[PDB]
Amino acid sequence: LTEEEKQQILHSEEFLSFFDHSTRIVERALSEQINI
Amino acid sequence: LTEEEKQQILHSEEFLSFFDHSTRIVERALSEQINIFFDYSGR
Amino acid sequence: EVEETLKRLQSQKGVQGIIVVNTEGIPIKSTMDNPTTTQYASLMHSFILKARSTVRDIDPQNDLTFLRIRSKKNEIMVAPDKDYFLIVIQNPT
Amino acid sequence: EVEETLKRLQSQKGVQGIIVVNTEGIPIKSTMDNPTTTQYASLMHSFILKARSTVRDIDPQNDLTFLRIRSKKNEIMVAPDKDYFLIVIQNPT
Repeated sequence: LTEEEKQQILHSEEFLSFFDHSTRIVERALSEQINI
Repeated sequence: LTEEEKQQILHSEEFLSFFDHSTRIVERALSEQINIFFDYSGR
Repeated sequence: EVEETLKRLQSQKGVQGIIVVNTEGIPIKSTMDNPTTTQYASLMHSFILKARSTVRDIDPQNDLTFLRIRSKKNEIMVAPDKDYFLIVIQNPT
Repeated sequence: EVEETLKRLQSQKGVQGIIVVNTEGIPIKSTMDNPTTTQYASLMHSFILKARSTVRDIDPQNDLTFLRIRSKKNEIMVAPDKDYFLIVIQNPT
């Protein structure tokens, strides 16, 4: 709710693999499919 | 009791045209065939 | 000729099961048993009903067109047709 | 680098906003109109709960990985992890 708690949890030792798989799976969704 | 006769609607020629639209979606979707990369996942 | 595409989809890479929803959450065409086809497809019918309710709550003009789920053990695409919907079950590999 | 992630993945076209919601439903990551998209974040929080209930009730061992949705007007995905979740909205571009 507060910026202190967010910058805690963002820089905590939990979001490491979360940011890694976030970037990895969103880049994994970059391959465009077509519908024609 | 779901239906008196399941087969006639599905055996038809125009309800299977909607199924032909659905298999057109199927042919549109199965063409990609790309799998997920590991990048040293471990599990 | 849905049956020839069915026959092509028999030995296709990763095919776990080949069914379809037939009567708006009440499927009939089943290459599997009663739970895996009908009850799981009715569950997913209510779940895509909740998702269409979600996107209709975003914009009532915005309905839904196509769904797909990938997971550990399976990858399932869902094509919502007009009254009945579609379920196709497939391996991830 | 999270803002670098924001820039690099918002530079990907079609995307109207990288609005990523947590497990708490709190807008830990929002770049668009927040009273509008916080409702939708709470929605897709409830429906990520629907999808995780779907996975863990249809199958014991399966884990929900990722979701693919084609709407009428755009192409929206959902990226769940074991602890926290992701939402982003993209157009056909």
